[PDB]
Amino acid sequence: HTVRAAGAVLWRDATVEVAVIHRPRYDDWSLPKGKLDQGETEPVAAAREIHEETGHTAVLGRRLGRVTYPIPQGTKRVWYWAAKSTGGDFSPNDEVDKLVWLPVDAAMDQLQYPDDRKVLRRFVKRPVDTKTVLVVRHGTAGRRSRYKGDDRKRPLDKRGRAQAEALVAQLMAFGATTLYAADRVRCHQTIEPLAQELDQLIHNEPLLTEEAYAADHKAARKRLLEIAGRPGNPVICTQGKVIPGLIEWWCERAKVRPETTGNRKGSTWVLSLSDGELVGADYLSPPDE
Ligand SMILES: [Mg+2]
Ligand SMILES: [Mg+2]
Ligand SMILES: [Mg+2]
Repeated sequence: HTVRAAGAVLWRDATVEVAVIHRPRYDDWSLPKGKLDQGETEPVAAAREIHEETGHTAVLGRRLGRVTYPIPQGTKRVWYWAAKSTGGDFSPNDEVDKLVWLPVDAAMDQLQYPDDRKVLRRFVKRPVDTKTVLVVRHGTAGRRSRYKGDDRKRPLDKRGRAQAEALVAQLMAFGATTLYAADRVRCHQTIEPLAQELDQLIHNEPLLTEEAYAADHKAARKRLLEIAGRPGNPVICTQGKVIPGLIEWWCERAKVRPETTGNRKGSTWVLSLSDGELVGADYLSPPDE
């Protein structure tokens, strides 16, 4: 059995300070992390565990790596994110009796686990006050047909509609604010549950279908950057053949290493930007994988 968990470096502005917590169970000082509840994805687990353990609300940004260790049940895998506090206040709780805010150097000395210190070294290495473009592959939508036109009207199937529902919370954990979808029904349907949650329109993007991408790949790159440049954190739902071409191109020009890679239906690429430069590309599994 692998137990899945998520954690964060919770930070706020002064130049940045980060939260270290004390737990009486081990008398230790560590970074907030906890286990995924039923039906949760790692990003939601992180944000919930942060608010439970520290009393702060926060929006996740860049991913900061993974920690794996044995436990009596088997293995625990923990993924960490940088998380900006959006407010709140600590008070002693069941799991955590104290919390200190520390500049990074001091936090480095406070943290007793080498693995947390590694995570914190990832954190300081790149900017953390980032905006976030969220590139999503549309959910499962059955079989491809014989008819020309790339099944423009083909809808999500039952699993795909569920992936769409599951994505709402996951994408909300990155402070998603505006919505974009390639001119295919399945792409829109994948983010319509989020649109409902945010009560917002989805902007249609004919330049980001597979057809348009192959016919004019430069138009798509140029449009991806326009969207990214707009204020807010855009969600862009597109197709399998478009995603690798765009992400790989952007990672190579920015010199960004993706720690994981994939391209499954319902998966998300979290693209973190600082001053309009890509500083991160984080591949997340479909919510039901
Ligand atoms: Mg906890
Ligand atoms: Mg915990
Ligand atoms: Mg917990």
